[PDB]
Amino acid sequence: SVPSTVSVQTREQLDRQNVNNIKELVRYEPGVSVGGAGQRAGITGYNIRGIDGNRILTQIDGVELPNDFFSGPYAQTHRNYVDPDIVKRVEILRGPASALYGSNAIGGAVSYFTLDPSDIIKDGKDVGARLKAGYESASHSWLTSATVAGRADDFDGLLHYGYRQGHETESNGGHGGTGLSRSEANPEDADSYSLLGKLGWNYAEGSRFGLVFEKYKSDVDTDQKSAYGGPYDKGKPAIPPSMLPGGMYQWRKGNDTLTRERYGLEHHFLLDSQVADRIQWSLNYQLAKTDQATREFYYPITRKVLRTRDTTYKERLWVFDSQLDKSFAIGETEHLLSYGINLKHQKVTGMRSGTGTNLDTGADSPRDALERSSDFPDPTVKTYALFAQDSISWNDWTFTPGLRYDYTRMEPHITDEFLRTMKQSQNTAVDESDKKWHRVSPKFGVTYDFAQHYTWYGQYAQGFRTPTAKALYGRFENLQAGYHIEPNPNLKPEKSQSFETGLRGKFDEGSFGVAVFYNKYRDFIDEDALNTGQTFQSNNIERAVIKGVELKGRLELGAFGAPQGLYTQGSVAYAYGRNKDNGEPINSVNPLTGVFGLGYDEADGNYGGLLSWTLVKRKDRVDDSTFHTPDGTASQFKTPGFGVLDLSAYYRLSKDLTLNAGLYNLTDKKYWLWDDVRGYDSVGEASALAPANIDRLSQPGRNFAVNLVWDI
Amino acid sequence: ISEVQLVESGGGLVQPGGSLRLSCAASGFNFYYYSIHWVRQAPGKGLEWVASISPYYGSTYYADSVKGRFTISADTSKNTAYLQMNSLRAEDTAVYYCARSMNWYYSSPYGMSQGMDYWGQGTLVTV
Amino acid sequence: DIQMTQSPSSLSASVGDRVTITCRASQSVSSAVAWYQQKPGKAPKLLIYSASSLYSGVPSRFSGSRSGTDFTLTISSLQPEDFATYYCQQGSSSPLTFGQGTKVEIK
Ligand SMILES: CCCCCCCCCCCCCC(=O)O[C@@H](CCCCCCCCCCC)CC(=O)O[C@H]1[C@@H](NC(=O)C[C@@H](CCCCCCCCCCC)OC(=O)CCCCCCCCCCC)[C@@H](OC[C@H]2O[C@@H](OP(=O)(O)O)[C@@H](NC(=O)C[C@H](O)CCCCCCCCCCC)[C@@H](OC(=O)C[C@H](O)CCCCCCCCCCC)[C@H]2O)O[C@H](CO[C@]2(C(=O)O)C[C@@H](O)[C@H](O)[C@H]([C@H](O)CO)O2)[C@H]1OP(=O)(O)O
Ligand code: HEM
Repeated sequence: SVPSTVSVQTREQLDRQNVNNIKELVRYEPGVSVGGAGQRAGITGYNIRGIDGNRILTQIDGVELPNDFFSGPYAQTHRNYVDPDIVKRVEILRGPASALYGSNAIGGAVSYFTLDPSDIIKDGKDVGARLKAGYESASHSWLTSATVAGRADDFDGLLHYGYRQGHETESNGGHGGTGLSRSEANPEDADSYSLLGKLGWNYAEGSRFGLVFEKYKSDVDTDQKSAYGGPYDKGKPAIPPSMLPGGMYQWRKGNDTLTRERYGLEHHFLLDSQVADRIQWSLNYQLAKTDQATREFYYPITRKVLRTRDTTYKERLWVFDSQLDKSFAIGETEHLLSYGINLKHQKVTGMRSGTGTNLDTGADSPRDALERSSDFPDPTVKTYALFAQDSISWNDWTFTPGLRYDYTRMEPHITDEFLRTMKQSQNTAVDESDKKWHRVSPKFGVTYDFAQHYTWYGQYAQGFRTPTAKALYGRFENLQAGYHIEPNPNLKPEKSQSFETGLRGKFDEGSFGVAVFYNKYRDFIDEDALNTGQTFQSNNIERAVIKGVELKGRLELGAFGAPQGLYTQGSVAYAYGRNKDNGEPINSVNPLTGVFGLGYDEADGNYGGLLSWTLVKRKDRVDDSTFHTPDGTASQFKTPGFGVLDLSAYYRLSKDLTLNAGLYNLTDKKYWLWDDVRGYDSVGEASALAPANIDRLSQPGRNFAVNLVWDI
Repeated sequence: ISEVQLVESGGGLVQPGGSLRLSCAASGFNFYYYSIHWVRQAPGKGLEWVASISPYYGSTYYADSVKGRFTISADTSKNTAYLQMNSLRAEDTAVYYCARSMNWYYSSPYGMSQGMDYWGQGTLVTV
Repeated sequence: DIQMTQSPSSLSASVGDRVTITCRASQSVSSAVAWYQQKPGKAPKLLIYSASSLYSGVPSRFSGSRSGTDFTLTISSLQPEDFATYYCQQGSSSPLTFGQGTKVEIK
């Protein structure tokens, strides 16, 4: 009924598919990819219809997740702050379709909704429990989670605790060792825990005031054996081992720590007024940060030193959200109006530092040390949003006009750490005034039902994302390698237009869905782009187009003659991106992907299973200038086509105990995902400092995942 | 402790207007990622930078006083730098030094490497 | 293009004295200024690089400083082996420019 493409996965579906990270969440979503395989920083984030990075609005309970951050080989943070084990559902929206979400959802939005006491407490009972134990063979990871919810008088409470402990996600390369000859995944030790607490008061009918507490800590100790013996030059060591045995990077060990703490208040109630029938608001405070610690034996020919690096990227967020719902009728049309405000107060800090100690004498090495440096002047970003949306029903038509006004103000704060960055480079030109942006983003959706089975829809939406502080103020000079990074204080915000139309058909014997989209991007921000020694500067791509077609379908085979419960389904996604400034393709566009399934479900749901077949085309349209091959050699690697088989099954051992099992990569095929390959080396610095054997970025071989869920 | 050893050769009495080739053999680490510089000192005068070669980028640089007449090249297989001097004048007589820059491609930018830390003994060219 | 004016051209100095050699640039330049010591009949030896950093093995008597377009080389306690000619060199990458040179003699 919604005039847009949105995919929802419930808590039960996540348990069925053994979803332990967002990479496994998008396994069978053909138009969404998650990268980061083989990278030190780990899982990067979502790629929706060729759009990834900070242009995807990732939020949990309305609170936006931190953006990416790259500041060299020892400073790289991704967007992996959410544990999928604490959500009741996840919604993937494509494009800035909704006015209720922020306009910075250029490529789409991924929304997480945490578990509520209602979905834990059984019907007819006042207390509930949920114990889960799971194992994943791909990363040798164990999961243990426990959730308890209760309902006493007019108060409801929920307490969730989960703990993960595992290792690195294995690749399908069969050679270990060190250097570029290592095709196995770098060893890792990953520990994670997540704490969720809710306490609500149901003081009236349709009214609830609640408290939310949330903590999440992820600790990964990595051994970058693939980087031993570096640096490398076009796939070969820069310094021959005959003269420097072991290279300049004798060994490199690291630790990445992710943290998210969130405290929130939410309130909704029913009102008898002419302005609204239902009002909800929430106030949240979130502290999310990433800590990268690097240790290495550094041997720059003349001296042996222990070189350490520390990087912290932190975001403190205050967000107030509101939404007032009013229902009324004007003549033959029924109206459903939703309006409100959204206030954001964001502080972003980034710090880099390092030390150097001589391994022969024990003395300090100032040449190998780094003082505390800030890449941006600790900005304070205030966002004010006003939105209104009306759902108008007239006969079989449904019109959804929308408006969202966004106001963004950024306040720089010059500190001594940032002044040091202005000293490292010879660029001391910084503007201490405030930068302001504002825009009205219209949105329109139309739905029409006909022939008792079909639905036509059209969607028009606009997106708006303001520049970040790193692009506006980041500066760095490398006289040794002959390049520098210039800030772009005149960078313009992104403007996008989304056009989408489609046809849906619902039957008792199955359903289908066809979608065609056309997205135009104006002033597409290309951070750290190489101009034309060398200059890296964030610039605006004036025009960019991404278009494609998505196909969905499901057939109930029992109606055509088959055992009841047997079904088949398919999902095919195609995209086409072009940079209209230079005519080059957009490398973030995934190849033609299709997922086909043959599944069975028992009549009472006691057991069932699904056989999945994923077919992906070979990548063809590649921009050679902006694509850096992971191995660094002259030849550029394009991912081939492949087909893989996966089998999921589920059995109810008891009325409370359910066993979910899944076998992946049945034929044990060595294959690559394009998003992992094209995203490994974003700027080209990794080709020399942390290269990847092409087999180390391959997907895991034959593996299984099993979990046991006890709903007491 | 001693990364490279630089030795110059090819210097001597060339009659004015003639040609002469100077070679700079390096013993030790290869200077493919470094910069090799030629510096000459006329008798009783100061140091004057004349040319430079960066093998990694393939870039060559020259002073105005020697532009067009001098050619600088490198081998990177013999670890030897060459300075082809043509149309020599009486003002070109000096002691030509071969020097290697401290800064190189993979040096840490926080190390602040700058200048030439290794020099040859020099060869006398008399025009 | 850029010029480095080094003053003085000669310093009469006594063992134990503190001497200062100043090098002034003709334009706006970065900190890429190096200092060299040359004795007669010998190749130049690098002492200070990046206008402040002491090269490994060079005695701590030598020191570098910067003030705008003026660069300073200082010897806190002159010693008998420090009587030579000193040159300031400007530039991180080519082209490079050397100073006129300052000869330090015995007072
Ligand atoms: C209105 C319209 C809506 C409909 C939708 C329209 C849009 C369509 C969307 C499409 C998405 C795009 C996909 C695509 O583009 O790629 C593919 C097309 C095939 C599909 C055609 C379309 C059908 C779609 C409808 C299906 C609905 C059910 C082609 C491809 O990508 O080939 C690559 C690849 N190729 C592959 O990786 C492998 C196969 C897939 C694996 C088979 C899985 C079995 C499916 C059962 C699933 C049912 C459950 C739902 O790729 C194929 O092409 C299979 C052919 C399928 C035919 C489709 C029609 C079937 C009829 C159904 C129609 C309705 C690989 O080829 C690998 C080959 O090597 C083997 O693997 P290896 O060991 O060597 O590693 C074999 N693979 C295997 O042996 C795997 C298994 O051991 C066999 C299967 C056993 C399971 C038994 C079934 C289980 C029970 C099922 C129950 C029902 C071979 O390949 C084979 O041997 C495969 C077999 O011969 C079987 C195939 C027929 C299956 C058809 C289903 C019928 C159902 C009944 C079955 C009982 C063979 O390829 O290397 C090549 C690359 O070559 C190099 C290179 O660099 O250039 C050199 C190479 O030499 C070297 O090795 C190197 C490396 O590979 C690097 O990867 O790569 C690749 O080619 P590339 O594109 O050029 O890059
Ligand atoms: C093709 C692109 C690039 C190449 C080849 C490159 C190369 C290098 C090299 C060789 C080093 C020294 C590493 C060491 O000594 O261990 C380095 C360091 C560094 N680079 Fe780059 N670089 C590139 C782009 C960038 C960009 C785009 C940025 C920032 C936006 C950046 C930021 C840094 C920083 C901060 C360091 C310091 C590392 C430290 O703390 O020691 N580089 N780079």
